Amino acid sequence: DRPQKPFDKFFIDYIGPLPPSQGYLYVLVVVDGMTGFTWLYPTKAPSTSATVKSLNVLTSIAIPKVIHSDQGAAFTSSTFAEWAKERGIHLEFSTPYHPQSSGKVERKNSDIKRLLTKLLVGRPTKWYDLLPVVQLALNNTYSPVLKYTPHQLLFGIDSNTPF
Amino acid sequence: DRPQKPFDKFFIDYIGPLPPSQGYLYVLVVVDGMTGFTWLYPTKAPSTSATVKSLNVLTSIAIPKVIHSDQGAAFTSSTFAEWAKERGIHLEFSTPYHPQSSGKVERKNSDIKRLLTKLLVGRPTKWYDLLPVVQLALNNTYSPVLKYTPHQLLFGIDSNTPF
Amino acid sequence: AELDQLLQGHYIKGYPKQYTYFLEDGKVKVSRPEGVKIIPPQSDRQKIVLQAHNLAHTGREATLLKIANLYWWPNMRKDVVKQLGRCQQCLITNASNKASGPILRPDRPQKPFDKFFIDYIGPLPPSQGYLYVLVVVDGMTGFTWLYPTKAPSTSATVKSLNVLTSIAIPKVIHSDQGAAFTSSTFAEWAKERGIHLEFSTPYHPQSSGKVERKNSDIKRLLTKLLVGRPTKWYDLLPVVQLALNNTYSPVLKYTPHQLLFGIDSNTPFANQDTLDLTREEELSLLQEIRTSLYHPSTPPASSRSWSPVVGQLVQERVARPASLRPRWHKPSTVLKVLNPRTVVILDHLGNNRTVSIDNLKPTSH
Amino acid sequence: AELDQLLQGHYIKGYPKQYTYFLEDGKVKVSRPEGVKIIPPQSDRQKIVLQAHNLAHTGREATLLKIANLYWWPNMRKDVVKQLGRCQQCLITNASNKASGPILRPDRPQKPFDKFFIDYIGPLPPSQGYLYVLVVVDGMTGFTWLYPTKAPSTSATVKSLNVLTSIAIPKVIHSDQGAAFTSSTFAEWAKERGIHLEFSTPYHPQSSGKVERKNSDIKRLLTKLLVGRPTKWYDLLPVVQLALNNTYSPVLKYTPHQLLFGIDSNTPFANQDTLDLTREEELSLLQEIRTSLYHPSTPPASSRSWSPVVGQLVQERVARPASLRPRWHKPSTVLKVLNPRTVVILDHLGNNRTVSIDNLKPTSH
DNA sequence: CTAGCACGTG
DNA sequence: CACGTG
DNA sequence: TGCGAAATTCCATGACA
DNA sequence: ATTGTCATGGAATTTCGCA
DNA sequence: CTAGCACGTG
DNA sequence: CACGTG
DNA sequence: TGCGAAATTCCATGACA
DNA sequence: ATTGTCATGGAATTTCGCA
Ligand SMILES: [Mn+2]
Ligand SMILES: [Mn+2]
Ligand SMILES: [Mn+2]
Ligand SMILES: [Mn+2]
Ligand SMILES: [Mn+2]
Ligand SMILES: [Mn+2]
Ligand SMILES: [Zn+2]
Ligand SMILES: [Zn+2]
Repeated sequence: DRPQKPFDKFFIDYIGPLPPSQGYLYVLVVVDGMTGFTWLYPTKAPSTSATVKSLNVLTSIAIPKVIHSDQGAAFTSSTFAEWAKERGIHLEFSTPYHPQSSGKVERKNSDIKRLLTKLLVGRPTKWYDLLPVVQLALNNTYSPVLKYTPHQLLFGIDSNTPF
Repeated sequence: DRPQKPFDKFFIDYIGPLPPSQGYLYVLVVVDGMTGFTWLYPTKAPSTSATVKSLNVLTSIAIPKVIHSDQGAAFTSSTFAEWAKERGIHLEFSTPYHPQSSGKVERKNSDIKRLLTKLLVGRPTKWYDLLPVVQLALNNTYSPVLKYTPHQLLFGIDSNTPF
Repeated sequence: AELDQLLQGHYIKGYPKQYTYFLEDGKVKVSRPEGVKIIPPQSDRQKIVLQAHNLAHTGREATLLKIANLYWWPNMRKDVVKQLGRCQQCLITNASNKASGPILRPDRPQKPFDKFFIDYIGPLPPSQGYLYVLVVVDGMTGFTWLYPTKAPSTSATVKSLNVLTSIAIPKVIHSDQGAAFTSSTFAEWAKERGIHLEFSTPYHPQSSGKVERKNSDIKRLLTKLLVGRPTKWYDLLPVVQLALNNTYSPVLKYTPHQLLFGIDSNTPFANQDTLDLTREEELSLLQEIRTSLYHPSTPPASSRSWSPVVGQLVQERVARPASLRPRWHKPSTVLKVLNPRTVVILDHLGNNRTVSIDNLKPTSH
Repeated sequence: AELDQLLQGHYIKGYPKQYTYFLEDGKVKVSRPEGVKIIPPQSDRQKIVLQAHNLAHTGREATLLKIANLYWWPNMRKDVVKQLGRCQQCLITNASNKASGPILRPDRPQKPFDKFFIDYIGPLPPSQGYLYVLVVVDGMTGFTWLYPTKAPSTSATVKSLNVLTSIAIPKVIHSDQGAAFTSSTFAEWAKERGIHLEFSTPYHPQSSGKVERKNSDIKRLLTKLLVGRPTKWYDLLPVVQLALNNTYSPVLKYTPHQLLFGIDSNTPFANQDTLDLTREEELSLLQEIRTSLYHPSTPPASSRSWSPVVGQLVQERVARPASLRPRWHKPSTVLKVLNPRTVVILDHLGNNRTVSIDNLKPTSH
């Protein structure tokens, strides 16, 4: 009933394990619901601790109303609940064995996994170092359904690194 | 033909040797011609060097047109001449065996020697330490011929240490 | 309960009638041109204002904006500022936006030796094993003596000043609260000679301005004379001291030596105008000069200056605050106003203290 | 010889006829209301003025007074000032009595990421083994990132900025000339990403004012939050960084976060006015805001200010002058005026240099 | 009161 | 040895 | 009894802390 | 329970030299 | 960029 | 190791 | 369409260097 | 071959609530 805004929901999963690039094995994927903006964080494991550490970075920049995830141990710990409560973030969960992201996000992690794959092919253990560029692309790829890329939706400006 | 001013002539002699008070044996007496103002400097000998060192102090405060002395080796050295020349001070000398100070000064060194004597009597080897006070008195004793003490003639003000 | 009567169409002083107040989701709201805001009870506003403030410990309007994103109540800023005047963290950390009163231009000492000014320059590049210079400036004239020392000792100060007092004894000696001036050894040395010690307010060198300002012309001359040359300043002190004491102050059109004696010594370019006069005829004129001198007026008070009033709440700048430490002591009370620029307070250690308003700010709110 | 004709009742341009010029004791004199003065030949005036000056290296009137105690010649001050403009010792040591031009208030960067400002705060009390904070302020918005480092390394700057560029790449990065910003390693890191490095003029931190001013609110918040508490600032940086990015600037009536996104995140007292709007409807409004913002005007030029002209003779403040060393380099020439506040000169080491007029004085005389 | 320290470049 | 003032 | 030039004065600025 | 000061050099102003 | 140092007092 | 910038 | 109070805005001041 | 800035709180001002 109310038009969707950035920060209204942040979606996560992990994507791993991957080949050890400089010591990092998993990747915490954060995507904004409305803009489709994406933050990646290389973590050494999909523990709540690596998750908290990474989101502690994000939640310095912005804080979402809802964090939507699946039922990974990383996301369903008592700790993680206590973590979200302190910051006023609501935790919504996808029903187990039934991903309930959204069309925009569905294609987004699609776009990310497809993006990540190229790196495994091209750069066998240099993927870590390139997470920023990936993140740039993901945030600079245009959109069909919307005429805009996230970097225009999140900031309202053309990027100085378009794709 | 022109009325006498302070600094117009500075008269010197030594007064020593005295009992070794803290290491000082002689005393360089400087008196201003016109005001009768008096500066004493405890020196360890009546060399030109002790004389120069002491007058180097005085000539930081004021510089006289003439320095009038007797023919002591301290005052007639080639050095002392070169010393006075550099500063534009003229050196006048009393004819040997014939003091040619002035009435005001004659009584002044009189007043000083009489002053110094009391110290030899009272304080056998503490005269050094009291040179400042002596110097104060000498500069604060009134005058007959003039209605004023030097500290009123040199500064034009009543002293805050009168005698 | 106070808000219950609003919903019963009753007027309450401060709540404009023209607006429609109502209930929604267990909260009393009000449609404003701002938008729809919540009217919390009085019992929660103190907390709310505290909540908003403690986010960034924000000032007035910055805290108000936070609150006005959600709530509305009559005279929010009153309920805001009430807490601002009590958040010790902000009181002690925030800077002042009030400039001090305009400076006093105290009467120039009447005669020579009425008041000395003493200060230490240094440390400097060691010259002849010496490091400091004890500067002594005569209040009335500006005639200045320069004594080289190895340390800002009480000893070196006395051992120098005795040479000076030999010439004459001064009524008052003024100085910052440097260890050598505040020591008992010196306080007592002054008592032997019936010298009154005046002391500048702490962390306020302009109070010893007479001498500090002389420190400049001293340092500045020293600098010019050591250009393209090692820094051996000891052998130059007398040179400077003479040179400076006989350097005209264009405003007065007299030199410190002149102001002290009424005639030039055997220095270069010596003024001979009084040569016809007798010493009396010339010493009279010097009494007129010393009075007919120039007196700087008090400058205009800054557009937003503050002058201290007795009983007023004020705080003292922390001398050396550590890194990340508040620069203001807790609020103190003004006990005695010595002048529009000087104050006796009751310091943070429960002591009597005399400070310059330069190191004070009026406690806000 | 020029003076011979005076004695032959002949008029010479500058020597008033009404006065009686004559000879006495081998010198040409003149009876003045000042008194009786000597009129030296032109050939000796340069020396005389030099003689008087070098006494205390005195300024104009202070040197004039010395000379006028004895001599008189037409337009002495002309013959005075001519040498003042050549005494290197005074040129390099004396301070200026000209205030700089009025500050520029440059246009606020148009969009976010148009220009970053980067600076280092620190050292600080070691918290978690960290000492410095790399502050990154976005030009347009003021949205600020705070990265803790162990040293103001080039490494720590890149290793932090990469995390930031991950979000977005900025056109220009502005910063003082700190080693980590001026290094080749960084210059090149910027080139990989098509980032243009802008550099502030040296010894002029107000050029990085955007960030330095943010340094305050950062330090000031840190201070309030560590009152009566050890100084462990590391664990607080994010807290501050959020807290500050969402703190209203009363002048704009917007917060840095707002200016960057157009909507509040899930932070306390979050503004919900755009909740009815679509993102497009709300993103349009944000484009208007960013332009309809407030722009500070250039302040009035000081009553006795100076603006740099090409070719004009000027000198650069010595960075760290030693004790008793002149605070000005020898006179340099103005090559290019970048703006009424910035200048390209030809420095004392024979190099091209871009300096702020704050570190210049116009060479006097 | 003014000395330091850090960094990166020849 | 710490604190105040410089 | 005025006009132009020259000499004096004013005064904001900065440094001493 | 003490207090800003003054050399400096362009500019503003007053004074001076000559009718 | 901010740490020092000096001194004299409890 | 010294110099510049901070 | 005016009046008093309340809310907003102005802005000099200081700190970041 | 680059450029000051902004949170702050009394005061000045503009706006608001009510006739
Ligand atoms: Mn998963
Ligand atoms: Mn003899
Ligand atoms: Mn001192
Ligand atoms: Mn810096
Ligand atoms: Mn001092
Ligand atoms: Mn800085
Ligand atoms: Zn607070
Ligand atoms: Zn000179």
